[PDB]
Amino acid sequence: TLRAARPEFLDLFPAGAEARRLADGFTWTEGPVYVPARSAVIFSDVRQNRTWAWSDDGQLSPEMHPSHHQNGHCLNKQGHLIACSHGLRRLERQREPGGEWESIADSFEGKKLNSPNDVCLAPDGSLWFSDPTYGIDKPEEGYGGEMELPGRWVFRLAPDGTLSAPIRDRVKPNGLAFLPSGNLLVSDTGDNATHRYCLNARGETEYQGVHFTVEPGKTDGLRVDAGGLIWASAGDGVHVLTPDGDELGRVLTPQTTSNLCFGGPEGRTLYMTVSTEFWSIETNVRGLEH
Ligand SMILES: [Mg+2]
Repeated sequence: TLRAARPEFLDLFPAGAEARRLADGFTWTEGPVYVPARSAVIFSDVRQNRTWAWSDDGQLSPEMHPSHHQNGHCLNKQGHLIACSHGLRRLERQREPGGEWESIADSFEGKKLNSPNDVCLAPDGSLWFSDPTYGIDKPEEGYGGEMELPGRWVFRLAPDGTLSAPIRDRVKPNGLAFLPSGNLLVSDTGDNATHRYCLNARGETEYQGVHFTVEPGKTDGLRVDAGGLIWASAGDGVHVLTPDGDELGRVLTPQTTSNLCFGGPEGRTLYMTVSTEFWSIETNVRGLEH
Protein backbone atom coordinates (compact mmCIF):
# COMPACT_ATOMS: atom_id res chain seq x y z
CA THR A 1 0.00 0.00 0.00
CA LEU A 2 0.85 3.64 -0.56
CA ARG A 3 1.80 6.22 2.03
CA ALA A 4 2.29 9.70 0.54
CA ALA A 5 4.62 12.24 2.17
CA ARG A 6 3.73 14.67 -0.66
CA PRO A 7 0.58 14.79 -2.91
CA GLU A 8 2.45 14.30 -6.23
CA PHE A 9 3.41 10.81 -4.99
CA LEU A 10 -0.01 9.48 -5.97
CA ASP A 11 0.52 10.61 -9.59
CA LEU A 12 3.12 7.82 -9.75
CA PHE A 13 0.53 5.01 -9.54
CA PRO A 14 -2.77 4.12 -11.29
CA ALA A 15 -5.82 4.66 -9.07
CA GLY A 16 -6.40 1.72 -6.71
CA ALA A 17 -2.79 0.53 -7.22
CA GLU A 18 -1.67 -1.74 -4.41
CA ALA A 19 1.46 -3.72 -3.57
CA ARG A 20 0.51 -7.40 -3.71
CA ARG A 21 2.43 -10.64 -3.13
CA LEU A 22 3.18 -12.60 -6.28
CA ALA A 23 4.86 -15.63 -4.71
CA ASP A 24 6.19 -16.96 -1.40
CA GLY A 25 8.18 -19.88 0.01
CA PHE A 26 11.60 -18.23 -0.56
CA THR A 27 14.36 -17.58 2.02
CA TRP A 28 15.93 -14.30 0.86
CA THR A 29 14.89 -12.90 -2.51
CA GLU A 30 17.27 -10.52 -4.28
CA GLY A 31 18.67 -9.24 -7.58
CA PRO A 32 15.62 -8.87 -9.84
CA VAL A 33 15.86 -7.77 -13.49
CA TYR A 34 13.23 -7.81 -16.24
CA VAL A 35 14.36 -9.48 -19.47
CA PRO A 36 12.11 -8.33 -22.34
CA ALA A 37 13.24 -11.11 -24.71
CA ARG A 38 12.03 -13.70 -22.20
CA SER A 39 8.98 -11.66 -21.06
CA ALA A 40 10.01 -12.45 -17.49
CA VAL A 41 11.70 -11.04 -14.39
CA ILE A 42 14.67 -13.13 -13.22
CA PHE A 43 15.48 -12.97 -9.50
CA SER A 44 17.64 -14.85 -7.02
CA ASP A 45 16.95 -16.55 -3.75
CA VAL A 46 20.45 -15.97 -2.36
CA ARG A 47 20.01 -18.23 0.67
CA GLN A 48 18.63 -21.17 -1.35
CA ASN A 49 21.30 -21.23 -4.13
CA ARG A 50 18.75 -20.79 -6.92
CA THR A 51 17.18 -18.26 -9.25
CA TRP A 52 13.60 -18.00 -10.39
CA ALA A 53 11.62 -16.54 -13.28
CA TRP A 54 8.30 -14.66 -13.02
CA SER A 55 6.66 -14.45 -16.46
CA ASP A 56 4.39 -11.66 -17.67
CA ASP A 57 1.55 -14.20 -17.87
CA GLY A 58 1.91 -14.64 -14.09
CA GLN A 59 3.83 -17.90 -13.74
CA LEU A 60 6.66 -18.73 -11.33
CA SER A 61 9.25 -21.07 -12.80
CA PRO A 62 12.64 -22.38 -11.56
CA GLU A 63 15.48 -20.74 -13.44
CA MET A 64 18.82 -22.06 -12.16
CA HIS A 65 19.80 -24.71 -9.62
CA PRO A 66 22.35 -24.52 -8.30
CA SER A 67 22.90 -20.88 -9.20
CA HIS A 68 26.15 -20.77 -7.18
CA HIS A 69 24.43 -18.15 -5.04
CA GLN A 70 23.79 -15.58 -7.78
CA ASN A 71 22.65 -12.32 -6.25
CA GLY A 72 22.19 -9.12 -8.31
CA HIS A 73 21.30 -9.06 -12.03
CA CYS A 74 21.15 -6.62 -14.95
CA LEU A 75 21.28 -6.67 -18.73
CA ASN A 76 24.29 -5.56 -20.75
CA LYS A 77 24.01 -3.35 -23.87
CA GLN A 78 23.11 -6.40 -25.99
CA GLY A 79 20.40 -7.50 -23.57
CA HIS A 80 22.41 -10.46 -22.25
CA LEU A 81 21.65 -11.50 -18.67
CA ILE A 82 24.41 -10.42 -16.28
CA ALA A 83 24.74 -11.99 -12.85
CA CYS A 84 26.77 -11.28 -9.72
CA SER A 85 27.91 -14.63 -8.27
CA HIS A 86 28.64 -15.10 -4.54
CA GLY A 87 29.66 -18.72 -4.97
CA LEU A 88 31.95 -18.25 -7.96
CA ARG A 89 33.04 -14.77 -6.77
CA ARG A 90 32.67 -13.34 -10.26
CA LEU A 91 30.54 -11.41 -12.69
CA GLU A 92 29.10 -13.68 -15.36
CA ARG A 93 27.02 -13.50 -18.52
CA GLN A 94 24.30 -15.65 -20.08
CA ARG A 95 23.52 -15.05 -23.77
CA GLU A 96 20.41 -17.24 -24.13
CA PRO A 97 17.87 -19.05 -21.91
CA GLY A 98 19.42 -22.33 -20.74
CA GLY A 99 22.79 -21.20 -22.15
CA GLU A 100 26.19 -21.66 -20.51
CA TRP A 101 27.44 -18.99 -18.07
CA GLU A 102 30.55 -17.07 -19.09
CA SER A 103 32.87 -15.36 -16.58
CA ILE A 104 33.39 -11.70 -17.54
CA ALA A 105 35.17 -10.54 -14.37
CA ASP A 106 36.76 -13.01 -11.91
CA SER A 107 39.92 -11.34 -10.59
CA PHE A 108 41.63 -8.01 -10.08
CA GLU A 109 45.42 -7.70 -10.35
CA GLY A 110 46.11 -11.32 -9.44
CA LYS A 111 43.56 -11.42 -6.62
CA LYS A 112 40.15 -13.05 -6.31
CA LEU A 113 37.14 -10.76 -6.11
CA ASN A 114 35.26 -10.73 -2.81
CA SER A 115 31.72 -11.61 -3.90
CA PRO A 116 29.88 -9.36 -6.38
CA ASN A 117 26.57 -8.23 -4.94
CA ASP A 118 24.77 -5.96 -7.44
CA VAL A 119 25.45 -4.72 -10.94
CA CYS A 120 24.17 -2.09 -13.37
CA LEU A 121 24.72 -0.88 -16.94
CA ALA A 122 26.34 2.49 -17.61
CA PRO A 123 25.38 4.70 -20.60
CA ASP A 124 28.79 4.04 -22.17
CA GLY A 125 28.11 0.27 -21.99
CA SER A 126 30.28 -0.37 -18.94
CA LEU A 127 29.11 -2.80 -16.27
CA TRP A 128 29.52 -1.48 -12.72
CA PHE A 129 29.39 -3.87 -9.80
CA SER A 130 29.69 -3.73 -6.00
CA ASP A 131 32.06 -6.16 -4.34
CA PRO A 132 31.29 -6.32 -0.61
CA THR A 133 32.10 -9.47 1.36
CA TYR A 134 28.64 -10.90 2.21
CA GLY A 135 29.04 -13.73 -0.31
CA ILE A 136 32.15 -15.11 1.41
CA ASP A 137 31.34 -13.98 5.02
CA LYS A 138 27.95 -15.71 5.32
CA PRO A 139 28.00 -19.48 4.68
CA GLU A 140 24.25 -19.38 3.94
CA GLU A 141 24.96 -16.95 1.09
CA GLY A 142 27.84 -18.64 -0.72
CA TYR A 143 30.51 -21.31 -0.73
CA GLY A 144 32.77 -19.54 1.79
CA GLY A 145 36.27 -18.33 0.89
CA GLU A 146 38.58 -15.65 2.23
CA MET A 147 39.11 -12.05 1.23
CA GLU A 148 42.12 -11.37 -1.02
CA LEU A 149 41.50 -7.74 -2.01
CA PRO A 150 42.45 -4.72 0.25
CA GLY A 151 38.83 -3.54 0.54
CA ARG A 152 35.23 -3.72 -0.66
CA TRP A 153 35.04 -1.81 -3.91
CA VAL A 154 32.83 -0.78 -6.81
CA PHE A 155 34.27 -2.07 -10.08
CA ARG A 156 33.88 -0.88 -13.64
CA LEU A 157 34.04 -3.46 -16.40
CA ALA A 158 34.65 -1.54 -19.64
CA PRO A 159 32.96 -2.85 -22.80
CA ASP A 160 36.45 -3.65 -24.22
CA GLY A 161 37.23 -5.94 -21.25
CA THR A 162 39.22 -3.50 -19.05
CA LEU A 163 38.47 -3.94 -15.32
CA SER A 164 39.06 -1.12 -12.79
CA ALA A 165 38.06 -0.24 -9.20
CA PRO A 166 37.33 3.49 -9.16
CA ILE A 167 35.35 3.48 -5.87
CA ARG A 168 37.39 2.45 -2.85
CA ASP A 169 36.11 4.71 -0.07
CA ARG A 170 32.96 2.73 0.79
CA VAL A 171 32.50 0.37 3.77
CA LYS A 172 30.09 -2.22 2.30
CA PRO A 173 29.03 -0.92 -1.15
CA ASN A 174 25.84 -2.69 -2.18
CA GLY A 175 23.15 -1.21 -4.49
CA LEU A 176 24.17 0.86 -7.50
CA ALA A 177 22.11 3.04 -9.81
CA PHE A 178 22.98 5.56 -12.51
CA LEU A 179 21.23 8.92 -12.69
CA PRO A 180 20.08 10.80 -15.81
CA SER A 181 23.20 12.99 -15.43
CA GLY A 182 25.33 9.83 -15.82
CA ASN A 183 26.56 10.16 -12.27
CA LEU A 184 26.26 7.21 -9.87
CA LEU A 185 24.48 6.41 -6.60
CA VAL A 186 25.98 3.79 -4.24
CA SER A 187 24.18 2.37 -1.21
CA ASP A 188 26.49 1.42 1.63
CA THR A 189 25.17 -1.20 4.08
CA GLY A 190 28.03 -0.60 6.54
CA ASP A 191 27.64 3.17 6.43
CA ASN A 192 23.82 2.74 6.26
CA ALA A 193 23.49 5.54 3.72
CA THR A 194 23.27 6.10 -0.04
CA HIS A 195 26.19 7.99 -1.57
CA ARG A 196 26.66 10.09 -4.69
CA TYR A 197 29.65 10.11 -7.08
CA CYS A 198 30.40 12.16 -10.15
CA LEU A 199 32.00 10.25 -12.99
CA ASN A 200 34.76 12.36 -14.50
CA ALA A 201 34.43 10.28 -17.68
CA ARG A 202 35.90 6.83 -18.30
CA GLY A 203 36.08 5.07 -14.95
CA GLU A 204 37.25 7.91 -12.73
CA THR A 205 35.05 9.09 -9.87
CA GLU A 206 34.78 11.84 -7.25
CA TYR A 207 32.79 11.34 -4.04
CA GLN A 208 30.07 14.01 -3.65
CA GLY A 209 28.67 12.97 -0.24
CA VAL A 210 25.66 11.23 1.34
CA HIS A 211 22.59 11.58 -0.85
CA PHE A 212 20.05 10.20 1.65
CA THR A 213 19.38 7.67 4.39
CA VAL A 214 16.16 5.71 5.07
CA GLU A 215 14.29 4.56 8.19
CA PRO A 216 13.37 1.95 9.23
CA GLY A 217 16.14 -0.34 7.96
CA LYS A 218 18.60 0.52 5.21
CA THR A 219 18.90 0.80 1.44
CA ASP A 220 20.22 -2.36 -0.16
CA GLY A 221 19.14 -2.31 -3.82
CA LEU A 222 17.89 0.81 -5.57
CA ARG A 223 16.70 2.01 -8.97
CA VAL A 224 16.07 5.31 -10.76
CA ASP A 225 13.02 5.89 -13.00
CA ALA A 226 12.80 7.66 -16.39
CA GLY A 227 12.20 11.01 -14.64
CA GLY A 228 15.18 10.70 -12.32
CA LEU A 229 13.21 9.81 -9.17
CA ILE A 230 14.97 7.43 -6.79
CA TRP A 231 13.22 4.17 -5.87
CA ALA A 232 15.10 2.87 -2.83
CA SER A 233 14.74 -0.32 -0.77
CA ALA A 234 14.16 -0.03 3.00
CA GLY A 235 12.96 -1.91 6.10
CA ASP A 236 9.28 -1.15 5.38
CA GLY A 237 9.26 -1.17 1.57
CA VAL A 238 10.40 1.15 -1.20
CA HIS A 239 10.97 4.88 -0.60
CA VAL A 240 10.50 7.13 -3.60
CA LEU A 241 12.64 10.21 -3.58
CA THR A 242 13.06 13.33 -5.64
CA PRO A 243 16.35 13.56 -7.61
CA ASP A 244 17.74 15.65 -4.74
CA GLY A 245 16.88 12.95 -2.19
CA ASP A 246 13.62 14.18 -0.66
CA GLU A 247 10.87 11.70 0.20
CA LEU A 248 7.72 11.69 -1.88
CA GLY A 249 6.30 8.59 -0.24
CA ARG A 250 6.61 4.87 0.27
CA VAL A 251 5.27 1.57 -1.09
CA LEU A 252 4.83 -0.52 2.07
CA THR A 253 5.72 -4.19 2.34
CA PRO A 254 5.07 -6.38 5.43
CA GLN A 255 8.76 -7.44 5.58
CA THR A 256 12.01 -5.77 4.49
CA THR A 257 12.53 -5.23 0.74
CA SER A 258 16.09 -5.95 -0.44
CA ASN A 259 15.83 -4.91 -4.07
CA LEU A 260 13.47 -3.97 -6.94
CA CYS A 261 13.21 -3.42 -10.70
CA PHE A 262 10.90 -1.88 -13.26
CA GLY A 263 9.45 -4.26 -15.87
CA GLY A 264 6.36 -6.05 -17.10
CA PRO A 265 4.73 -5.96 -20.55
CA GLU A 266 4.56 -2.12 -20.50
CA GLY A 267 7.80 -1.57 -18.50
CA ARG A 268 5.68 0.04 -15.72
CA THR A 269 5.46 -2.71 -13.12
CA LEU A 270 7.66 -2.45 -10.06
CA TYR A 271 8.82 -5.84 -8.81
CA MET A 272 10.13 -6.13 -5.26
CA THR A 273 12.19 -8.80 -3.55
CA VAL A 274 10.60 -8.79 -0.07
CA SER A 275 12.58 -11.29 2.05
CA THR A 276 10.62 -14.58 1.92
CA GLU A 277 8.29 -13.28 -0.82
CA PHE A 278 8.19 -11.64 -4.26
CA TRP A 279 5.87 -8.63 -4.75
CA SER A 280 4.78 -6.08 -7.36
CA ILE A 281 2.79 -2.87 -7.74
CA GLU A 282 1.59 -1.13 -10.93
CA THR A 283 3.09 2.32 -11.51
CA ASN A 284 2.78 5.02 -14.19
CA VAL A 285 6.57 5.17 -14.80
CA ARG A 286 9.41 3.24 -16.48
CA GLY A 287 13.00 2.58 -15.38
CA LEU A 288 15.72 4.89 -16.64
CA GLU A 289 17.21 3.72 -19.95
CA HIS A 290 20.39 4.70 -21.86
MG1 LIG B 1 22.32 -6.17 -2.55
